Amino acid sequence: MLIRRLKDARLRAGISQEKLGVLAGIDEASASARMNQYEKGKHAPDFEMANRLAKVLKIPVSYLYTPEDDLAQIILTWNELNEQERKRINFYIR
Amino acid sequence: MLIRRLKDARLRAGISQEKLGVLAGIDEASASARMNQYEKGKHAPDFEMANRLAKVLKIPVSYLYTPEDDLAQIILTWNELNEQERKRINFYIRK
DNA sequence: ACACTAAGGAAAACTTAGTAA
DNA sequence: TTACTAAGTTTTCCTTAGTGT
Repeated sequence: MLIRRLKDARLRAGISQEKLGVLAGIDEASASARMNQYEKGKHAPDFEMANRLAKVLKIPVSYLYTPEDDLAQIILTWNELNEQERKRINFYIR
Repeated sequence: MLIRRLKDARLRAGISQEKLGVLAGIDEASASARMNQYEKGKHAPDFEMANRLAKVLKIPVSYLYTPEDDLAQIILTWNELNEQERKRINFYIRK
């Protein structure tokens, strides 16, 4: 998991490390420590946990695993598109 | 990491589990077991390893962590596009 | 409040060994 | 060959407890 992506999206959601952990299912007495290790690169959440985090952060989970800033923005933008716009991007390269 | 993405990409690259592991720097005696566990969901590789797999598999790594099939397809296509065509999509992905 | 950290106990991965398909 | 697993160690994470910012 990329810590730049966690941080950025968390800031954009405008919440603390701890409240992110709490909203994602981590006990209040571990949330702050755990989310900080995640965000400072000390440990990695498992994939289940990153899914909960992403839901909480309102992003597609794969955004947290995308090193390419351009592809990352495409994923981000694709997240707010409707099936109309999403399909028209589908055949857009086809 | 999503086991189906790993499997589908490994089969599209046309190599076996063991060979993929060896090309990712896993000792040849650990590779078969280790890649099999990854692809059956017994165990999950770390992101550093996932990056090495993607490189072998000639894919963007985040493909392996995309549950949405339509986003995953978008990722693969973007993958194959050259630098110039990336501008075109980028321009459209804006505002 | 919020961010951050070492240290231990707990959990999950890696290596080994070997069996089918 | 290629796919796959149980076991025990290694490695990593999760919890605690608490400092700094």
